Amino acid sequence: SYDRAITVFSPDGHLFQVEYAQEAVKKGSTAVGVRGKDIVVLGVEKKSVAKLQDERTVRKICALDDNVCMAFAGLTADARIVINRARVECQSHRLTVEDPVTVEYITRYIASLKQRYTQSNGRRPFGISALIVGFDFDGTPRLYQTDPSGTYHAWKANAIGRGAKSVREFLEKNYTDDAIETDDLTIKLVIKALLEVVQSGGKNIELAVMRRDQPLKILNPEEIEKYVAEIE
Amino acid sequence: GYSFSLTTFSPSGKLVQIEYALAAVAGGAPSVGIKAANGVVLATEKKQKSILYDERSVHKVEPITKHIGLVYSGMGPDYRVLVHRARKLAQQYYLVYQEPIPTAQLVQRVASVMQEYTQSGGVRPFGVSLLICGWNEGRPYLFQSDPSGAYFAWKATAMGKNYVNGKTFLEKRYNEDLELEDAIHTAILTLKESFEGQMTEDNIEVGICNEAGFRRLTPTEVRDYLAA
Amino acid sequence: SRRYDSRTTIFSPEGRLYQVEYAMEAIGHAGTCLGILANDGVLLAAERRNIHKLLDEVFFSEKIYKLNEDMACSVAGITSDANVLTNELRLIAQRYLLQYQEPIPCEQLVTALCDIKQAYTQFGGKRPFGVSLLYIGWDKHYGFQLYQSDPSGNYGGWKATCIGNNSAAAVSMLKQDYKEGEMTLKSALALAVKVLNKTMLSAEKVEIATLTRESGKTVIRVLKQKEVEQLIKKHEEEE
Amino acid sequence: DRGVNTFSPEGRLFQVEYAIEAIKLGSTAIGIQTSEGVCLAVEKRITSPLMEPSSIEKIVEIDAHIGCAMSGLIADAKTLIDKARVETQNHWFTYNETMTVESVTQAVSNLALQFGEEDADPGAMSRPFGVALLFGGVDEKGPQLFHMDPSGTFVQCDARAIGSASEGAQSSLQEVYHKSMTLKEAIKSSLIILKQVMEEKLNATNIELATVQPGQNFHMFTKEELEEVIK
Amino acid sequence: GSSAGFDRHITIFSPEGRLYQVEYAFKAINQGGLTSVAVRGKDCAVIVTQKKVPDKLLDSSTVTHLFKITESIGCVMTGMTADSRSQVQRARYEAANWKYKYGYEIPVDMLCKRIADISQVYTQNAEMRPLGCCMILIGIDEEQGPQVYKCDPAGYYCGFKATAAGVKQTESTSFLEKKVKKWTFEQTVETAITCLSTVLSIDFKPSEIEVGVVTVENPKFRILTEAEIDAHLVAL
Amino acid sequence: NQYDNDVTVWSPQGRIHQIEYAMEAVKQGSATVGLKSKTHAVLVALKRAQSELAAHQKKILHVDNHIGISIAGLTADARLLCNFMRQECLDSRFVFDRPLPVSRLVSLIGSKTQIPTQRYGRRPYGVGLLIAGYDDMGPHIFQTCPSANYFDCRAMSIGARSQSARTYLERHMSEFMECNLDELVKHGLRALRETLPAEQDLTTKNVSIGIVGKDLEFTIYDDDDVSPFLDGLE
Amino acid sequence: MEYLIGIQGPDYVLVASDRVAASNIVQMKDDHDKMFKMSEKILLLCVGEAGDTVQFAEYIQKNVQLYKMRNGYELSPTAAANFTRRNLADCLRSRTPYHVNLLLAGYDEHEGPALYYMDYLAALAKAPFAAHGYGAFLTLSILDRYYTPTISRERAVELLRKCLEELQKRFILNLPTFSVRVIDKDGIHNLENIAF
Amino acid sequence: SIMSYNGGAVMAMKGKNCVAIAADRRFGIQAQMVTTDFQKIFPMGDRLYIGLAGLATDVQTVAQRLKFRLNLYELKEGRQIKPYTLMSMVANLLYEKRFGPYYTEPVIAGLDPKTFKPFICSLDLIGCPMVTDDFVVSGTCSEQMYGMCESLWEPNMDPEHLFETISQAMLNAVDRDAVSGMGVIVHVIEKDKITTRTLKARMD
Amino acid sequence: GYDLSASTFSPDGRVFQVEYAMKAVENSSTAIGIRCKDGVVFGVEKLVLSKLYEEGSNKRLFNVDRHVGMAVAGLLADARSLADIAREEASNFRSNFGYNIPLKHLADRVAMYVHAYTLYSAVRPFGCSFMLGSYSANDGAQLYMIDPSGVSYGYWGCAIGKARQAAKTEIEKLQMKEMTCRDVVKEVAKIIYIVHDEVKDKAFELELSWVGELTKGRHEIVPKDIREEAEKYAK
Repeated sequence: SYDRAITVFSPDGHLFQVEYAQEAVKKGSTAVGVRGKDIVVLGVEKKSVAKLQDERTVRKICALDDNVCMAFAGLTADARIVINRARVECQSHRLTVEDPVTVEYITRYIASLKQRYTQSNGRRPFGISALIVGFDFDGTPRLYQTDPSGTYHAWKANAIGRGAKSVREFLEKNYTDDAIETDDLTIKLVIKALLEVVQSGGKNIELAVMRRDQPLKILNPEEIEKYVAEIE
Repeated sequence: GYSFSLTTFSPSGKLVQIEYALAAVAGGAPSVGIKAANGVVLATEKKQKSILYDERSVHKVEPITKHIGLVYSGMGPDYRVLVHRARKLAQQYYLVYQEPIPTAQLVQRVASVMQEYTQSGGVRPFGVSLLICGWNEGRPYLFQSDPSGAYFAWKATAMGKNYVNGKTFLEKRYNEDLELEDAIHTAILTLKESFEGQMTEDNIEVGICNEAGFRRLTPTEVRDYLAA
Repeated sequence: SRRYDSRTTIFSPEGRLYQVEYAMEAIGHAGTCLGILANDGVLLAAERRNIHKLLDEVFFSEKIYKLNEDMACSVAGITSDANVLTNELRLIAQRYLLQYQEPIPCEQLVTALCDIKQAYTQFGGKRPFGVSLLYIGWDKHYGFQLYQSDPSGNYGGWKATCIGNNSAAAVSMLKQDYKEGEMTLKSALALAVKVLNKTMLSAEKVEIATLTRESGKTVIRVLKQKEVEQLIKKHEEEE
Repeated sequence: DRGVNTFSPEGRLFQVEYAIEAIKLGSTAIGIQTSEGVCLAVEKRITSPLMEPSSIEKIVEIDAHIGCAMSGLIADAKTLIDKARVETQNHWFTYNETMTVESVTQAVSNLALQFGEEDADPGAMSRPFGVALLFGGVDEKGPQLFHMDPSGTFVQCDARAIGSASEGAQSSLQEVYHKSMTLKEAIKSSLIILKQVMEEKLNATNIELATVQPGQNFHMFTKEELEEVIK
Repeated sequence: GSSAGFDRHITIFSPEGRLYQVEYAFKAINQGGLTSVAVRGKDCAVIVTQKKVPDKLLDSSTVTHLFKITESIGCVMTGMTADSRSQVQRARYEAANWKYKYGYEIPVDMLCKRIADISQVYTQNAEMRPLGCCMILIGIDEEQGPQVYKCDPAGYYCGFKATAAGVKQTESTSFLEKKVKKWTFEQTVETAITCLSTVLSIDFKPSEIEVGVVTVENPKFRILTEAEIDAHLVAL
Repeated sequence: NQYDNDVTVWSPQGRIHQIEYAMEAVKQGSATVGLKSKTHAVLVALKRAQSELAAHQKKILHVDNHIGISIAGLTADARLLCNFMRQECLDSRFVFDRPLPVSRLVSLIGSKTQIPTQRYGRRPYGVGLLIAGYDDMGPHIFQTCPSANYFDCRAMSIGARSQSARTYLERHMSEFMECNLDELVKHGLRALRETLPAEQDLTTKNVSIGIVGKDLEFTIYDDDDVSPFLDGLE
Repeated sequence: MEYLIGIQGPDYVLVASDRVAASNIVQMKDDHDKMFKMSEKILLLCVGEAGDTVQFAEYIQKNVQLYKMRNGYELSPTAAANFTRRNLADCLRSRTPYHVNLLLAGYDEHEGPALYYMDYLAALAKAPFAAHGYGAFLTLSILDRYYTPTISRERAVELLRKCLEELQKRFILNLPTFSVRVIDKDGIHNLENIAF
Repeated sequence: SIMSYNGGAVMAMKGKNCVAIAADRRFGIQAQMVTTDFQKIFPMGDRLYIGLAGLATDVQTVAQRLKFRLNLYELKEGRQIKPYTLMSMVANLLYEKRFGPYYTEPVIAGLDPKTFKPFICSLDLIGCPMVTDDFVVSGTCSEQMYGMCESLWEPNMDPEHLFETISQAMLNAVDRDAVSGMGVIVHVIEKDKITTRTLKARMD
Repeated sequence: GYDLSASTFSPDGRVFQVEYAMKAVENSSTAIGIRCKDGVVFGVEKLVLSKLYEEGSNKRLFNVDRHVGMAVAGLLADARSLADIAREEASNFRSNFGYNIPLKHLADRVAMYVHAYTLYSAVRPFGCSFMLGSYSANDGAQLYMIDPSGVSYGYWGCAIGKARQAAKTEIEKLQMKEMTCRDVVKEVAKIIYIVHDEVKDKAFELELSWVGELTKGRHEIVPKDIREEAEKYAK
């Protein structure tokens, strides 16, 4: 078996492998997340907008369970592995405990796995960042964000990917308690943040939503075109 | 042992180790395979050129089973491992299906083993190209498995030293409706296009494959074929 | 041991996996593999590289492989690596059928193999598989499908796609020639011939397989020498 | 290039030395031990205003009588924290009694040098943890404050500061510290020092505070409690 | 030729397709400074070898390059001493294992093959180096007569009429070539002793060389004594 | 350069740099003195406290009723070896119902510490030990190190600037056999003072003492109990 | 002994089971649920050994839920019935064999209603109607005499009452309440509990 | 007995240029019938069928595992498996569980894919093949099947004659057995067609 | 970089890592062995590198078996591990075959175990040589010497270490074949004193061991009386 240490410390106390894994996330597609009052929005920028491509097989916004869903940025092949592990953990938590997992519980589990790949032999770190969003049993909108290192934080509105610095900056001076007043202003906020970074904004912006006690819904080409015209 | 791969991808998308293993086969002794309707014939240059060496001691043309024979070009020691694996792979197949393994089935199983050495840790690729012949369901078969693990079906092919000039000459003499006897003459003729000195009864090894199974010709037999 | 190790599964300064990237360069020199999805079927068109007068025909196909009853695939790149993957695909389909007593859906089969390719670029210290695949098949959930995976484990569903040597010129010629929703098998085959002729054509230099449905039964078949020859002549009439 | 268990010319393991340099980049944590109890404080270092301050947890409860403040690589600390928690729960199950602060620290200090490539299985650390810990609890010997670093070396201290500004904070602790301080005085001095080595204006949501008195259990100061101490 | 990566450090193909490490193991066979010769007769097999013993403090009865593998098989090692003993130990185990499993004595050609198969694994695996020794086996076959086999460090083996290994190998094969180009027990022993003598020009004495033989009438392998070696040395 | 990264790489001079690099850790640690008499064996460690508020780190550990040790070098490594020593001592008491002879335990440590220096990837234990025990052959003083070599001495000293302590021991290593308990413990304290700089002196906060005798089990003296032995020195 | 019963109609499948959880000689529970929801239109009825049933039934449930999670669509009644037969058959000769008897009811959009019968030796059999337990011997002949393939949903419930009524007058065991559910195109519906 | 737990019976008969395979349809635990249409004969090719009698659970398990191997075999070397080769594959599969085997005795009936020569055989639980030139039986009523087969079978029987012989054989054999019956299904394999009919049997 | 691993041959066919381990044996103190007419005598010039060490510390002579002695030179840590290995072989042999292991077989077994560490890069070659001596009533007196590569020969007189080339000459003069253990003790004691460097090295202690007919075939250290009687004759 391969047992060589891949991630090790450097002279100035840096884990090069983890920093190189975070560099891959910056080259990935932009994915923003906004936490509203009774709604959670996840928007992703479809870099490749090929017309010969089946859009249903390249989606970035998945579902971990009935109340938890997530988006990612970076290596697509790594994300799938992580998402499948998180899905298996959700069913395991529904078996042992007789209740659904909380958004922080699965975020903690995904972060725990990521950290393990940064301190194990014969394996490199995951090159993705996740934006776990969902609702707890009480009906509270949660928005967490994990990264390659294995550190997770709960946010109010966050963007990950290439144009995350810009989106975040724009979100900082746009996300208020009046900007997320309803279930339409939150959607208009996610689309606004994505529109200032996504080339030819409009048809290159997939976005799903999640309301309290409700599965996950993915707005289509027409639904999202009405929100993009409303803004103007 | 090492757990990492010794054969990796280069910037251009080539596996140098596999490509360097093909250079070892190219500098090897010339081998000739010819498929002629009613059978297959394997011929190889066996010049020990030292006189003390016992010609009958070792063999280049070996039987894998009752209907399958083997020939090679490149490293002799590597060829012995593959021959032993091929014999084991054939016996395993016969213990499950109770019927001689088809030539095509054996060539795939042996090529799978050669592909394993180009991806496993702490090992180099085999430096030997194989030429397998067989006879199943009233049909002659001739295959060629190289160091990378790829295998092709041939009608007539040259191996080892001067194979580029062996193919051209082989293609200018090959005929669709050719009999085994006439195929055994063209196989020796193409082997005599780079034999330097004089081809003798124990200077080259010939193996034929027909409906009666695979068998290595003898000195007496080769002598008669060499005179004509 | 730590000095000979080439470190195939590690990140680089810019966040890219070199081994995977180098393996995709090997697929760019291989024979052209194209896939076109129609309304009544899906086809595969691979350019034969094994071209020689002394080369025997023996097998039923050189680049196209039957995975199971309703699925076929086309490999590109290291042929020896493709032999390991195609055998694993058949074992994955047979395992699914032994568990659920039903054919495995196209996307589930592609995903299982993409998880194996992803594992060779993360741990183990081994080189990745330098082979790109094209899957064509029919299932009861999404009907006819056309997939395409790569060395990194990435994969996507397409309407029409091409991989291998000159796959960039083929893709650009497929976008301006494909009709989303209004493509028939006959018209799809014509498009394949016009794409292989542009990125090159004889009937021995190509291999064409189609996958259609007949009486609630999938049928995969390789077009015959004559069968293809006619197609090639009909494209010459329009040229 | 070299292995992870390579000794340097002086006599120190490179890897361990490099992991100690990663502890001088994290936020500052301050621990003070008194006769009334131990008090732990640590800056949260909030990067953006959109992030939830409560999501950041640099002070955790190991047990009812043991608290823990960390610094450096927070993700590495989670692995150690869980070991400490299980260790104390095992002790209770086997001896029907609580575990001492010194015993817990020692048990968590045994994982420090447990790394290496060759001659090890899949579930083994490839490198050392890049994080320093500050354990503060109350046992039979009263309040106690231990400090553990990346090299697996743990000691006992009256007032220790870890993190990027530990050097500066240390000087202030040596000046304003005596062996007769009260728990309330320890807390005040902790906030003052923490307020000088910071960049952001120390508020009630910018820092974290927790104490462990002999009477009550490990308690984490609430926003109001922290706001009334800032006065 | 050329070099790339670590081809000269481990057993991996180079640009020309050669195994440099295996080539260096053949150069280590001449680091012992000795030379062995094997000649096949009509009713026997003869093994003679240089027996250098400088210091008188070192017991000469323990300095032998002739080893008994089985009751009917004998051999002579050439090259690195430590490697040679390791290989001899394996041969004895391989031969004893063969008899146990198959119920009959291992043929000389089969033992040589088995030993050559083990040597080929070192040429493929990069974690370990090849042995820097050479082996020559002699014995009487059930239906073939006297045999003489030799397997090198590359994993390659063969059958011979007369073979030589060591520093003086080229010249020894050039002299033996002529001898076979133009044999009783006495004639064979004298031929082997002559080859070694003329190639080194030292006029070997009774306790300067070691001789091992096998005959058809006496298949049991044995080592000739000083007196017995002196009886053949005073007849040339 | 190329011969100082691994322990399995012999240098052209017939040395193993890595093993010598692990010996540098022992010399960077605090000094420790171990001397014995005809009935007693003592250890005196100079606990050093880097920070002014931190507590001096322990140097003397318990192994068994008749065996005590004083570490120097890597703390984690010292605890690693100490745990092994305790295990072996517990094994002997369980199986043979008797104390494990100090010499036998020292040989066990030598074996366990040698393995790492010959394998690839592994490293040598970077810690110097000062074992003080008492069995059927009287009191003993053993000194182990990172090169897996151990010596039986009459008096020893290891750690930073312990050459002055070593030199002092040689001058008085003639009256140790007859030396009584307090006199024997004063010689160790006197020898430990030499290592310390002229400015500071041996207080009760930076000195630890381990004693083991015929009818005396291995005992350790912290701060309050160190006074009795301390008070009397000049 | 526990009692299970399933009746497949033209475009629906009706199932019922006892609600008694008994220890030694006392009924510890009178409202115990023996039906496990596998998916939107799939119901798994399990009876048998003490801890075996729940342990096995929950394992199958988790895997069927996992399937939908990663695939998007749900496992069909046939595929789910084969998946559970495979699992049960793999433990038969294993270290820990599950002693559970069960009925799998479900509704596929293209295959219609489906009822599966699986014994403890893992032998899968499709049927128009089936029952499990000691009470199946006294009610299978009642179904045989009155069941017709085109039986309506209202008549199916009436037929079920007759079987349950037979248990009250002939079975030695006390099974007073029964859980009644029905699966069709709309999904799973909870029918009023039949008590005596 | 474990083999008579579910009951059942399979039969195979050789004709001129055809083969016939029949089996009972009853599925039941001990003395209680559960269903009357349990599949016992499985298609392993266009003209290759296999009957399985014994433990119902093992009948499905062995039938499913055989299909798994057969499918892989046909994909590897693109060709239909020969009757004799399938018997070896089954024997191998059965002998793998030498100590704790499947409780089923398979019966293979079919024609060769290139010569269409009738082939019939039967193996035991541990995989002991036995090729015959007339008929092979397997099940709880094997003694009754032998009696019927021995006195009714005739050499060189045409498809029509062959069907009647195997029908009367099974019909009369399962009527003297309590745990076997509830209907009979017969498969007559020819060179260009496969006729499948269910017989009018007793239902008690 | 041909000398960085033991699994690498150099261009001229040499294993440098094995030659570097023999360089460490040349830095050690000289140890000599002499086999007389009825036994073997061992003598090491133990160099005392400190006055704090107990007289007898770091002994370079071991007891691998009751009838076998072992004189070492080189890395003490490595030599001690080889002594343990030799003790196991001898112990295992007695359990299996039921009798004392012949010295030639013990030498063979240990030499082959030493040769196994000179083939791969996973480990390193032992850096210490050692002599094995024993006496049997039927076997007689035997004296073998194993070096770092794994080569082991039988000897009459042997020396390994710093001045092993100078100690050998002074051993050829003696006629050990017709001599006796009691008389050889002094001879060996004198040889060690002549070759001992007093201008470069410090002080040393004399380690003497012997096995033969006088000790009833049991290996043991030379008695103080005899040891001091030979120490005065060699001075």
